[PDB]
Amino acid sequence: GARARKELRTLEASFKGRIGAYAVDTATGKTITYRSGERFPLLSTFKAIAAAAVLHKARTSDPGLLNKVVHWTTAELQEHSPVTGKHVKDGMTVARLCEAAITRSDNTAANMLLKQIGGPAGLTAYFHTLKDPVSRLDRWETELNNWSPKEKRDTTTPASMGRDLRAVTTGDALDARDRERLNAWLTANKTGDARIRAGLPKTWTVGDKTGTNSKYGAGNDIAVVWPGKSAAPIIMSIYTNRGAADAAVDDKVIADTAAILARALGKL
Repeated sequence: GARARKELRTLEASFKGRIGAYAVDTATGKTITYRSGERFPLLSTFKAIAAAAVLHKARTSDPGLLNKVVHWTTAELQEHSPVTGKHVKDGMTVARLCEAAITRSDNTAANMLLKQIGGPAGLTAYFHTLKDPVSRLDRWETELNNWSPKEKRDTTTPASMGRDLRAVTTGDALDARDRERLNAWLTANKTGDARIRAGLPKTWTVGDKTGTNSKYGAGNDIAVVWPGKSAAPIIMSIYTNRGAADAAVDDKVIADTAAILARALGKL
């Protein structure tokens, strides 16, 4: 990964920010890493793992959970609730709340998912079941998004989240039926067109989950990627921020990082 680290160092210099990147080939186990153990905010990337935790719970201890209807009041609605904002009167099933939390990053939906697994503490416990003792969710939406360089709450590392996403999308953390359902939500995501998907060939299958916060231009994207009609998947986990509180989120840097990672793993 020596060439990739130089390319990422140069890319990092070009936007005067910080890039944390992890990629793994699921067939060879080879990894590409750059600041992969540094601390970044989860932001909405946790919603992918919250859906996994819900699927795991429904499969192993709570039959019928995915069909359970959940309601919220209008006062419980969070910023960016494009789906749940339309279903205050009738509610939604837990399965549909998974779809909304992943594909539209719906914040009320994500809080509803946390209510099914013991809250932020319960998601942190699920991280532990994935052998991830690093990632920790401390707050609900939307306070969890409030990150600055010294903040330790609601953080992960590129490698920690990369290993977690690998486990649930390609490994044995989930039942094959639940793995397929999670991947179908990730590949239907509507919020990542300018990040990992933009950096990789359009014919590839990309299932991704973004995270964004305006302060310090924090921008994340994690994905499972099938690099061809018939190819072993790779996992990418990209976290970025800027050096100034008022700087912009830089989607192009995330897309360029994805291309670097795919080339370094010999897939592009």
